[PDB]
Amino acid sequence: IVGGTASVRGEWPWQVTLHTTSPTQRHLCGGSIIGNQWILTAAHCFYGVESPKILRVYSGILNQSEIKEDTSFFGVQEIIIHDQYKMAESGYDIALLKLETTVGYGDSQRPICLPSKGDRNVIYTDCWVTGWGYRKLRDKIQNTLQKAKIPLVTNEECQKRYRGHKITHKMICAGYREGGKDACKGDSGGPLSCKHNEVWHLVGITSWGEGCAQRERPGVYTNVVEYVDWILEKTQAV
Ligand SMILES: COC(=O)Nc1ccc2c(c1)NC(=O)[C@H](C)CCC[C@H](N1CCC(c3c(F)ccc(Cl)c3F)=CC1=O)c1cc-2ccn1
Repeated sequence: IVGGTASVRGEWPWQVTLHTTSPTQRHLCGGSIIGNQWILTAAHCFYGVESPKILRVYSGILNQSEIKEDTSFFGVQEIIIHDQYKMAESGYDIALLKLETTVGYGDSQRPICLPSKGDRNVIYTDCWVTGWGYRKLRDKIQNTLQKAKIPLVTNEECQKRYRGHKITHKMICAGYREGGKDACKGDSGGPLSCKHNEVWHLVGITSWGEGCAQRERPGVYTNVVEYVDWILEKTQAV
């Protein structure tokens, strides 16, 4: 996260850190708890991931230093990537991780509500992007989970900012015209969480942008409300 500040423990209890153990263990991407065996994240996170066996999901983490060999984690049973996904810039950048065991909810780890299909017309004015990503173009994964408040940008304005791309209604953009605050490397797959009527909703999934926090280059997020039926199809299968 560029231009953010340290989060307080328990502030974003749906936020997870997804680690890979191959070739060595490291943070790969962010993700959000949406159900007791389900993590919602970005499809592009899994480029070259040949098996869910190399993955570890850590919940209730503020600092990456809380993670050692003896730290508990959730194994991944299945990686579900949207069938239309080709690359982040073309959309459908969404994936589900089915966990091997159930998450016990508490004050350190609990799910975030998905947006309502009836709330496609609501205007979110209190949106935040979180993660352990870079704070600048050439940096490293941060120890402390960072947060930054960012305004949503209309599809029309985001399209003007990305001349050679097609910004679809399955994408949602966020950023300041002057830049300064944005997601960066290591934040992808994490949430864009918006508070509406005292309830937090998972509005976006950190997906891509041209560089980080540049003037007139908003962050591009998977527009979660457009995938609510896809999520339910995969998580509520008979
Ligand atoms: C010590 O352990 C490490 O060092 N780990 C480490 C280090 C670096 C990386 C990664 C892990 N993970 C990856 O490689 C995976 C496979 C994801 C690949 C894409 C990812 N991006 C690109 C787009 C993006 C973005 C933006 F820039 C602006 C705005 C918005 Cl909305 C965005 F979504 C954010 C972002 O996280 C990214 C992560 C890394 C390296 C390069 N890119």
